[PDB]
Amino acid sequence: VPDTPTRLVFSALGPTSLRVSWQEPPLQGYSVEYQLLNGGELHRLNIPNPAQTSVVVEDLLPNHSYVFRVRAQSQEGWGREREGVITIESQVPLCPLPGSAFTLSTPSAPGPLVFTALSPDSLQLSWERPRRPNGDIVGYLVTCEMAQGGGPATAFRVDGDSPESRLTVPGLSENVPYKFKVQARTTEGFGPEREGIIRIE
Amino acid sequence: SNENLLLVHCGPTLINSCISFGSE
Repeated sequence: VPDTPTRLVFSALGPTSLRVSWQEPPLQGYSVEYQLLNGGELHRLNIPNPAQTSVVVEDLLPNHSYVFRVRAQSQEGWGREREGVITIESQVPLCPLPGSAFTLSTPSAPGPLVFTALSPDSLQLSWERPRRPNGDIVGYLVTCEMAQGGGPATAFRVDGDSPESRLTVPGLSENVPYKFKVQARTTEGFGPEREGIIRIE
Repeated sequence: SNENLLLVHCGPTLINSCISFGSE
């Protein structure tokens, strides 16, 4: 049977909609199933072309937890699913970024990324502790790399389990977009990654 | 790709970030 998708990625597009994307290591296509974590009716999207690995889901309820499951299908049958639980949080003093009124959350991921540009070549990144880590938190791995590819990544190890964690990142070329990734290291392993791209102006 | 512009001296800025399960 088809392999399990190797990656499942979520991006909030608004308070009630998100993009779900996945990666597979021929196929008829994929199924994307989602439902409220507690008792909701099951919604299944059949994706007919193996080359389409993303879909937009709309009409989600704000501040409600949803479970998403993605599987591939072939002639030999359905493969195993990759699963993620996601909430889009929004209101019922920070720099008003477009899309700041809503954030994605999952229990084991670091909180939303908050960036402070300290100078043309330096910034500080901060994030809230995962609300429900799998095991106790030992620290965080933070990676920084040029978003347009090419160069190497820089990996910072942030030790400890503070309610809020912070990292100052120096040596950033001016006006260059950088991709940041944050994930918790726990006694059970690595949690989900939170990723975003910034550019210091 | 989505790039979030940061302004020096605007202070803490919440950006939109993706959550990924698994490995890239």
